[PDB]
Amino acid sequence: GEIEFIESSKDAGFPVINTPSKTKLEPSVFHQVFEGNKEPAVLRSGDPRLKANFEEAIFSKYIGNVNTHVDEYMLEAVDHYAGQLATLDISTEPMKLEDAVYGTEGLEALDLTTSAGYPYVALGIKKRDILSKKTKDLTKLKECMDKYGLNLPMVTYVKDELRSIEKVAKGKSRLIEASSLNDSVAMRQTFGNLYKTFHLNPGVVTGSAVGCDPDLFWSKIPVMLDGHLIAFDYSGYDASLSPVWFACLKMILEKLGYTHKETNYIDYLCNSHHLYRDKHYFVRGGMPSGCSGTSIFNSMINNIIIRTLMLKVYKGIDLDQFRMIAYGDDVIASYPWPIDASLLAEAGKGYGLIMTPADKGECFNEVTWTNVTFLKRYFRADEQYPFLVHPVMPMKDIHESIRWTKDPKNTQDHVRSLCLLAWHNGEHEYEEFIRKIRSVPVGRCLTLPAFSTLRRKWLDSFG
RNA sequence: CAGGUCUCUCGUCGAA
RNA sequence: GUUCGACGAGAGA
Ligand SMILES: [Mg+2]
Repeated sequence: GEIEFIESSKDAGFPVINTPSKTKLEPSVFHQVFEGNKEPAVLRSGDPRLKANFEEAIFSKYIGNVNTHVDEYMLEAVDHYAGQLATLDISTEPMKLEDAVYGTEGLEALDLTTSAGYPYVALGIKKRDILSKKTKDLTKLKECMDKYGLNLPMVTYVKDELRSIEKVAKGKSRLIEASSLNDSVAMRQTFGNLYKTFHLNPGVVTGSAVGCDPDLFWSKIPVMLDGHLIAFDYSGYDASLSPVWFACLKMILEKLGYTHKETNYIDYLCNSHHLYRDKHYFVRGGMPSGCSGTSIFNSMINNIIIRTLMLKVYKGIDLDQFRMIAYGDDVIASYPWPIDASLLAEAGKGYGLIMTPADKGECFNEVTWTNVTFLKRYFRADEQYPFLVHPVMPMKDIHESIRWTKDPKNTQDHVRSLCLLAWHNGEHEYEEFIRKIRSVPVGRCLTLPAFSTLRRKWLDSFG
């Protein structure tokens, strides 16, 4: 991913965008009860906490592009993954407009809670001014799409979230790319059935975890990944993708039955157009996180990428024994014979990908069921029923969440949600967590689920 | 007044 | 207590 050109939005016939400068995150009543290393991400150039240039920091992810062609490794990779997806019977027929907007099995309706993007954001128009779930009206929508058309610039916002102290100082905040309502709809029309099929089939045939429920899915993963484990991290995956990977995606979509008309949509992903504050800029390469389908297309590409690197590095290898599950850039995999991830990373580098040891380790170590994570969660066999596996989110990450709030009105819901994450750590850890919550006046006012209840509900989930 | 795509889950409500 | 629907929150990518 690379920024090709920047101009003033005025020059390009676009208004300056009002972009929020202040966090919603405030310290909670629990801020001093627990330890934590994270604060709200820098959102503006005049943050007291900066030790670096902010705008320089947030755009540094566009590391550049490699200019290479779709080589023989990619081709075989695409053919192999296309071979799996053919079993699923993905329809390339457009999704009915009502389903695409207001939801159908395997595909939830648009989010009317979120901004409608350009041009609406500068017209003072909201998604709910245009759509309504109670009524399912398409009238007003078709009119806005005919009026403003397709391929609108995406609007860049800084993501309001917790980040480590280090990333605060270095101004390393994350960016999101708001997709225009029109383009979201158009995307969902064209690729909705693929979206649905993926959401209905998390596992090793889609090669995707999108649509999984970790409480249930974790027990299935070791059965599907029965070989020697493969795992590693990427740095700035999305922004690091060079156009050649998008060429790969277009090719696999074609093998699924898609027409050049439809794979043309990917061109507007790869070669994208953005508004940030008062600037209009064009990016070549990079998945613009926030466009419709970012999760699924990122996962599909991840599936191409890993196969490619395997075939490049181990010439001769049999992919039919290979298994992988991606969520965007997050990946867990297995092969019956050992694989040196550090070599895959070196091949990665040549393709413009930055691959590091899993979970920010500093050497590419053996990946074990003991130390492998996925969706920030460890794997732990139940002591009683060893075929059931606990998704174990680190108490320290749970601690980071509880120390902040965007609205103390939500304290009950917030803490209860964390309890459903925490209990998988064990009765002892849970109770300690419950105690510290009760060690403070607001804590003693909350209704908190008992361990035994959580365990019972979970066990019941498998019946 | 402004802050994406999505998945899962919890909670409140409410219809047969 | 199921299934379904609308709202809010949390987490993950
Ligand atoms: Mg990972």
